[PDB]
Amino acid sequence: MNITIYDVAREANVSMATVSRVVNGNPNVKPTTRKKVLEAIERLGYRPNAVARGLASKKTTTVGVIIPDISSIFYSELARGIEDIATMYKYNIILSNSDQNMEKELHLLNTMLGKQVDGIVFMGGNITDEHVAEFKRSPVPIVLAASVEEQEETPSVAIDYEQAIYDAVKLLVDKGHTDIAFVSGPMAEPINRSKKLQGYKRALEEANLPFNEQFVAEGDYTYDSGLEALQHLMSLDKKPTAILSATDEMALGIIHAAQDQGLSIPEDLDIIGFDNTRLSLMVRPQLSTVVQPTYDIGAVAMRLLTKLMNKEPVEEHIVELPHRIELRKSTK
Amino acid sequence: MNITIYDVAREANVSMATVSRVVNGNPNVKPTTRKKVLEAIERLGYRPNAVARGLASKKTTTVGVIIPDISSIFYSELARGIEDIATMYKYNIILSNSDQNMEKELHLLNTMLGKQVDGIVFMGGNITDEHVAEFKRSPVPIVLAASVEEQEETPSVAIDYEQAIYDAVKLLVDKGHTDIAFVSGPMAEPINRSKKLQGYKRALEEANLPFNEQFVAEGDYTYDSGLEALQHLMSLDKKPTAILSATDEMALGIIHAAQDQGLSIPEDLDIIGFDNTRLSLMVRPQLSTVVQPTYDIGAVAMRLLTKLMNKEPVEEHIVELPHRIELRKSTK
Amino acid sequence: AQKTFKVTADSGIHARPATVLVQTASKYDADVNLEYNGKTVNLKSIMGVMSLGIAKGAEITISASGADENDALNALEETMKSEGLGE
Amino acid sequence: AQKTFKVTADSGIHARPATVLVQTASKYDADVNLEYNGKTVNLKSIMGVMSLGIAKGAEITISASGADENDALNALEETMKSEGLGE
DNA sequence: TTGATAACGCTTACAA
DNA sequence: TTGTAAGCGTTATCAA
Repeated sequence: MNITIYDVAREANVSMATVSRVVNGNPNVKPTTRKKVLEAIERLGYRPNAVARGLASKKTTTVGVIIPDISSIFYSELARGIEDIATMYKYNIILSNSDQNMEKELHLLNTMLGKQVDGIVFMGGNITDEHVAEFKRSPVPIVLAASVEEQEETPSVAIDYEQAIYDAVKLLVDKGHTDIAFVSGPMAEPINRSKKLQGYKRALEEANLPFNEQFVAEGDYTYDSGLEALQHLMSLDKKPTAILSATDEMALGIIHAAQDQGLSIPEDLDIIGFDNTRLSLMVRPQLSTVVQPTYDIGAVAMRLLTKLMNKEPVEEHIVELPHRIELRKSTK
Repeated sequence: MNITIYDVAREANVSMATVSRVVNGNPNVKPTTRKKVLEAIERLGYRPNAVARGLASKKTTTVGVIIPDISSIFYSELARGIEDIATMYKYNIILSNSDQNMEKELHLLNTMLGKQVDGIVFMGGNITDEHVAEFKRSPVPIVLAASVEEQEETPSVAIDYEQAIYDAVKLLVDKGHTDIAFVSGPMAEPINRSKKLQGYKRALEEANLPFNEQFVAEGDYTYDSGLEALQHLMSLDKKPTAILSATDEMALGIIHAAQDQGLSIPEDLDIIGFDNTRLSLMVRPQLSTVVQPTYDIGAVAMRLLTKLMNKEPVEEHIVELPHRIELRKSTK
Repeated sequence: AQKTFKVTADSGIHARPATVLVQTASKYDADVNLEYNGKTVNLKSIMGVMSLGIAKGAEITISASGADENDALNALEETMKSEGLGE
Repeated sequence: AQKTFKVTADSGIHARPATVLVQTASKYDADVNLEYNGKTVNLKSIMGVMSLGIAKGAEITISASGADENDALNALEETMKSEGLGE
């Protein structure tokens, strides 16, 4: 049974009211009184009950984070940013996994809003209108991170994926490649279908190259899918000379699946991954990837949320951080 | 004033108690009523406030989680285990990184106790007599996860690191090896200095093989510290024939580093990693490793905490989960 | 009820998959157990199932007795192969 | 006061280090700024610093102008070399 | 500067 | 079945 501000007020012949003022460093408190109750608290080892405070102040200095799978090398990186900038601004966090399950996502949202979070950072592969509905119904700000929202209604922080895949695809053409394949993530998700797959087709038709509906493999972000993807693209009568994966993890599957088939990277084929995760530095040959400031994305987003929670004016709720490419040994 | 349990009552023409019973699914509501109120709830857009629930009930259905760094391939996986068993038991989690900074740890502990968590799961690398003292005088139950505590008087769940290394070194010894090295983790943390290392030194003594200082390399969990450990060992006049890494990440550094010096794993060097993470598989050759049910650690730890939060009896506060070596191709 | 399988899953009976198996058995009234070459634990207990360390190439015996002790054994068998665990 | 550095960092001004540089510029009352490629942003603002996209190679220019614009610029240099972000 | 005293939103005996 | 009312620990509004 923790000690309340009443025990303190007792141990200092003062009223709960002044203890409260002393705990929040209220100016109008005679220095004699402040230090009297101050030391009093310490003598009692008084730790203020944040829930009780949360009821009265209607503010819990805690934001809720909804993420698909924190065990992921990508998301956990984003979680670090969100978490660092959060602590910076004295904000606690409630992290919950959704696994890209709509039911769970909207449920987590209800749950967090229920515990009175002062804000939310949302990450998901498929934001539907049903989401936007619930989002717009949130009493507290909501910021998206590394996610794609066709509706463009919720403030989000990320990078132009379509542009990114484009820059990559073109770069391969500038080096000669004519038959460039694409290994994507579940097409069910907009980020693959509407953003990455597009930036890929665009670079082609804009490079007069013919779209080959067989150079498009639909992996599932898994290392095995990317492993099973190269085994496929190397069967058709016409096989690619360069492959661009939507994520580094799939990339390794591609590198290896090929190495196991005899062909050696980059000699025979040229590979480019996406995200630039430590996975792309722990591979032989070192993987070239489309860079993405994963931590920055998480950190800029949480910083933006803080600006929205403090109710301070903000320009363009939809931010876009810059992206680049880092070629290594996986490309001649 | 904005849609509280009171407003719902006025609407369904009932008392606050019945609105509270219907909301909690208490089986004592005349169907025609439980319905009348669910109606009101809908029409009013009512959402129960958990904070107020917390104040009243004396618990918040959320636990605390102090992790050194969630962007770690290891700790993150251990986090997904905790989070999944918490959802199982209708519990939320408050995540926060400690970076192993004692100051931060003890502080997070105090914050979370402040936020009135119903329990905490702790993961650190250096539990001092003070940490122990702090834990012992906590209002709510505390449970360590995959951590080492010399004074072993705080419930915890993990594996026997001294035995796991021993088993791994023995295995290699039985394969006829005689000059076995050990690339460890920071000797600061006991897990490395007092467990993994001793497991290593013991296997050698029980084999009558002399201890060779030069065969003990101190990495820092960094894939790169892995590459460097190899270089140093393959730099000695008396090189090792097999190397045991205290971590897979370091092991891949070992494989690739030696792979670059021209050596041919496993033919020229037997390598064995530790953790059996997703990386173990995503390496060529496939990395043989000591399996540690990381996820299970995070899950059995949270499951243990639920028992303790529910003030129920428990057999043994210290729990050791089993381990096993999984040989791949990184070993003859 | 009763049934003996053979863990075919590489990771064995661990992680999420093990979790799912323990939840299923949890929703049925009848008592559910898991016997691994000798020791026997409560399939409705996360600690029990994960303490056996049941790795691939092992044989276990899932038993159920009580009310829904039938639908129980059936649902588990489904989960077993559904989650890609045992045969 | 102001000083120019040349981003030696392999990842440039990003990730944690970036966050560290910003938290340091905030420990001082002075008005710390950071210009790069013809654009100046507050060095205490995570959004500005990380929006520039400073990569390895480029050169920045840390500003300052206040009762402690000195102790600050110095402190800024400390971190600028501690994590290895230019010089 | 202080100190009574309502809110805050909901759980829970204790009653009816 | 359903209503009454006493908390739970802090903040916040008014007077002193």
